[PDB]
Amino acid sequence: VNFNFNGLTGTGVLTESNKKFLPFQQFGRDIADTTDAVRDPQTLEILDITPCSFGGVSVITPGTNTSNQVAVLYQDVNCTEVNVFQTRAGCLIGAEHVNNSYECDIPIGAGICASYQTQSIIAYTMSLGAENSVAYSNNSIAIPTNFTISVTTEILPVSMTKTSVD
Amino acid sequence: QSIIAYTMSLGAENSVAYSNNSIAIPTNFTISVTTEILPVSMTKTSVDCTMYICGDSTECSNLLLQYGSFCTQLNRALTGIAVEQDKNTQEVFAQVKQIYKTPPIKDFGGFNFSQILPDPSKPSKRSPIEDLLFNKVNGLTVLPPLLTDEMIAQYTSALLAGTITSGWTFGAGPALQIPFPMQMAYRFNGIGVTQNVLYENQKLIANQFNSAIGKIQDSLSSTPSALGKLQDVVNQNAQALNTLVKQLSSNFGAISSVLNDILSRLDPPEAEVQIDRLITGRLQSLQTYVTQQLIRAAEIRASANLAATKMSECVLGQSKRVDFCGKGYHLMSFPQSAPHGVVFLHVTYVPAQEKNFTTAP
Amino acid sequence: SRLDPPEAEVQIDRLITGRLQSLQTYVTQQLIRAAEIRASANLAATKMSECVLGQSKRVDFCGKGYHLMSFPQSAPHGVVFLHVTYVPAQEKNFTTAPAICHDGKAHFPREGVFVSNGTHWFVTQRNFYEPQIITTDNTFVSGNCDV
Amino acid sequence: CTMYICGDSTECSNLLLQYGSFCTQLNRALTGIAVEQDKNTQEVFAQVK
Amino acid sequence: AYTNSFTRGVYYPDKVFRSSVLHSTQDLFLPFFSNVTWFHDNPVLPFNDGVYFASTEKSNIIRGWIFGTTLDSKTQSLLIVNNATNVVIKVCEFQFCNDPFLGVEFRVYSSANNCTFEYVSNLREFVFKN
Ligand SMILES: *[C@@H]1O[C@H](CO)[C@@H](O)[C@H](O)[C@H]1NC(C)=O
Ligand SMILES: *[C@@H]1O[C@H](CO)[C@@H](O)[C@H](O)[C@H]1NC(C)=O
Ligand SMILES: *[C@@H]1O[C@H](CO)[C@@H](O)[C@H](O)[C@H]1NC(C)=O
Ligand SMILES: *[C@@H]1O[C@H](CO)[C@@H](O)[C@H](O)[C@H]1NC(C)=O
Ligand SMILES: *[C@@H]1O[C@H](CO)[C@@H](O)[C@H](O)[C@H]1NC(C)=O
Ligand SMILES: *[C@@H]1O[C@H](CO)[C@@H](O)[C@H](O)[C@H]1NC(C)=O
Ligand SMILES: *[C@@H]1O[C@H](CO)[C@@H](O)[C@H](O)[C@H]1NC(C)=O
Ligand SMILES: *[C@@H]1O[C@H](CO)[C@@H](O)[C@H](O)[C@H]1NC(C)=O
Ligand SMILES: *[C@@H]1O[C@H](CO)[C@@H](O)[C@H](O)[C@H]1NC(C)=O
Ligand SMILES: *[C@@H]1O[C@H](CO)[C@@H](O)[C@H](O)[C@H]1NC(C)=O
Ligand SMILES: *[C@@H]1O[C@H](CO)[C@@H](O)[C@H](O)[C@H]1NC(C)=O
Repeated sequence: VNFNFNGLTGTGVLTESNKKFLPFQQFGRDIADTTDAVRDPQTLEILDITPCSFGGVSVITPGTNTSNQVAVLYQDVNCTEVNVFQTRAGCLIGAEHVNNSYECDIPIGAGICASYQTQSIIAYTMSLGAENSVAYSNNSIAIPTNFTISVTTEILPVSMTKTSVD
Repeated sequence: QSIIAYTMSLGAENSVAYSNNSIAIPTNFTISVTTEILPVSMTKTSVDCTMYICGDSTECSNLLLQYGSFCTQLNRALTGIAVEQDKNTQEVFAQVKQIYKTPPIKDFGGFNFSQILPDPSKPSKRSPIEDLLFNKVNGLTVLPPLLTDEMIAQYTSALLAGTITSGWTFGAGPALQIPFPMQMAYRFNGIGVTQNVLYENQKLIANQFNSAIGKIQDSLSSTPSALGKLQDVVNQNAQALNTLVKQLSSNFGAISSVLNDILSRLDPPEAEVQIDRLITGRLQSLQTYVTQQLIRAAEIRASANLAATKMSECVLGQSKRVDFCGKGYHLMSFPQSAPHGVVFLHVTYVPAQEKNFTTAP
Repeated sequence: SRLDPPEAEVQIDRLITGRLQSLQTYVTQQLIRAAEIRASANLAATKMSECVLGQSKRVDFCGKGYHLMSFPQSAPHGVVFLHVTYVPAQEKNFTTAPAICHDGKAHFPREGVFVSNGTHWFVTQRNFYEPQIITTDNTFVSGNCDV
Repeated sequence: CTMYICGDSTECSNLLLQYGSFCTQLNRALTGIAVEQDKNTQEVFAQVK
Repeated sequence: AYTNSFTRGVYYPDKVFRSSVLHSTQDLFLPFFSNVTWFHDNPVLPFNDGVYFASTEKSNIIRGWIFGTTLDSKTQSLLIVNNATNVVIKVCEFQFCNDPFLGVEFRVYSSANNCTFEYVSNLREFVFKN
């Protein structure tokens, strides 16, 4: 709502407060000079002021080269305010969340990753790799008998365009 | 007691008894564990330029369109930083393709390892040392990291498990099991000390190792400044953000710091001028904040590159670079996670009691 | 064209301030990008010196595995390194021990582990299985069997 | 910052207060650099006890 | 006589709730360990930027104040009398006595013209500022 409590104005969501004000204090202010609570001028109820939810809207999708289906993530927005999955990163709409873990494909934040699978976009908690217990003991040893040479490519930038602006 | 002033000493003097015919060799040796703390990442702050400058006001939002891409470029720069923070985290911790685990039977010779290994008692599945490291530390949002503390911890558990059960073999390829005493024997051989020294004193070395690990835990608990580098990084970002909010409440020459008051009190022909002054001030402030962040980010990236190199050379192998992996002759190291960073426990060989024997070239 | 000097001066001053601020931002962005490029160039120069003109012992500095050599290739605005590394492939469980007891003397491998075929002990290099007969010419003696 | 911008002038010194912490942040940044220079010197030379 | 104010004289700058925060504010305050005058009588004293008043009475002897400029009916003045169960705050063009006092009887002023305001509602410390 757009509120005005006596002389305190602004826009926000008001909820019941669990704070205890002194008999003469009319409003609360945080460490950044932002009003975060008011006393109701009529009924002496203390109300907390929460800024109205907002956030970036990002589209998570495999490229249009494969499918034109997309999923949309609303960052830091609860799903009651907007396949609907509420995650730690926000409200994710259009992805089917699954239990099977995989290597992370496209990052959505908070460990949750999405992938295009056989087809739809899914959300899952990412796996960090296959588990491999080592057969540790105090008396046994393993040595490669058929070694392989590996050639890998490492690419580094060295220079950039010498732009000169008068 | 009083405050005194003096010319500082640079350390105690120690003349070396140099001569052409006499040599001193440590009869005994001490394993040293030191703690090196490096930052890896910083808070992924994202500030919406338009929403920050023009707080839900149509007149300001329209006036802001005359500044072209300034807001777009600022949002892009902050996005780039936010992405870089996850790149840095993966580069530092995600260097292992498999998740290794220690055996149910911890027979590591009294080399405890309890303080560095995760336990099943805490719900966080972190080590006692990790427990100490964690417990002792407007139009803008904060994005969560891709790797949560639990996920980062799983990575350190895996790296620690590989270092303990397979030495350096898992870093260079497949994990090859080896008894821990022989792993120590190879690491001793790697610094010019024959493996029989380790085997003859193995019991002494293991009991001795526990006191060193327990001391690491006590040193970190006792000294509040031990983690100053990570708290300093946190403090720098908190100050940067608190600076922006205070700047928003400044006037910058305007008749009033509140945009709604400007619109209410002045007609468009005058409000436009007061708004232009507020827009210029707030845009300059946001430019300064982004510039400060880009610089801080570069320092963090340099630190992350050092931390990634340090883990690769100190954890996944044995270093021959003097003082790279702590003071003394490097034997091994163990990573531990920390808020926004990594802590390395460096295990080094240090000569202790030298003697003068008779010698010749 | 549209405004007389007394007004044009003001509109020009506004354009000059805006364009100067924009140019300042562009230069600041470039200086930062340049610093990152220089850090990258310093890494590339170190990488060539240690990976191309020699053999590196820094783990994962010159690629994954045990570095053997590398070959530089040029690229637009940069350098590409082809890293040639030795990687263990097929390990086996052989029979072993930390030391051998002979006449009460403790025999330690000069190099390698006390590998075997499950029955007769042998000795072999740490990074490649090639079992050798355990002899006095590939071991050394220190201490005794009770330590 | 203040002494540089407002050379001992009351009117300027008061007008400068409308810019908030700009001078504070600049003084802080320069202090941080000054401290870093001593940290760098100790790190390079003070490696022996 | 004079005494040491020590750390007394702090008051809440405004009607704002703050929790576990350090707040920096500039206002008219009594300096710490400042010099405050100890009176035993009741002469006319100056009022500068504001006045800090304190008393340690068990018999409630001091129970009112006069504030103003002329205090002789020429200008409006504020008279406070915390009497019995009713404290009266009244602003009028009081013609005050040259030695005003209350009895145990009220002899504070002889006249009260152009009345503009009336309102009725150990160690005691007060701060008075306009
Ligand atoms: C990209 O496009 C090409 C042709 O347009 C297609 O063959 C290829 O599969 C595409 N890749 C993906 C990931 O869709
Ligand atoms: C969404 O709203 C419900 C109802 O108030 C609340 O309980 C829940 O915690 C909210 N989710 C988030 C992420 O705030
Ligand atoms: C994962 O499995 C648990 C039980 O095994 C179930 O309760 C949960 O809903 C599953 N998650 C998904 C996304 O299906
Ligand atoms: C080693 O690998 C090569 C190439 O794959 C193969 O030709 C050869 O048979 C292998 N030798 C052994 C001993 O496994
Ligand atoms: C070496 O130091 C340890 C720990 O102080 C001690 O227990 C041991 O007796 C010492 N041995 C020698 C050779 O002095
Ligand atoms: C590990 O540390 C615990 C802590 O009390 C101690 O009780 C135990 O004996 C130690 N054992 C090993 C194997 O380190
Ligand atoms: C080493 O030699 C110097 C002189 O040659 C002598 O003063 C010193 O005491 C010697 N140290 C020991 C432990 O003998
Ligand atoms: C290595 O030893 C473990 C147990 O000691 C065994 O399970 C595993 O199969 C062995 N590997 C080979 C190749 O024999
Ligand atoms: C082990 O290797 C040796 C040499 O190749 C061979 O003579 C012996 O038969 C093999 N197995 C046993 C029984 O030790
Ligand atoms: C105290 O005296 C004043 C004198 O004007 C009078 O107005 C007030 O009512 C008295 N108090 C009580 C309790 O009557
Ligand atoms: C009576 O008081 C009012 C205050 O509102 C003042 O303006 C007026 O002049 C006073 N009477 C005389 C005669 O001054």
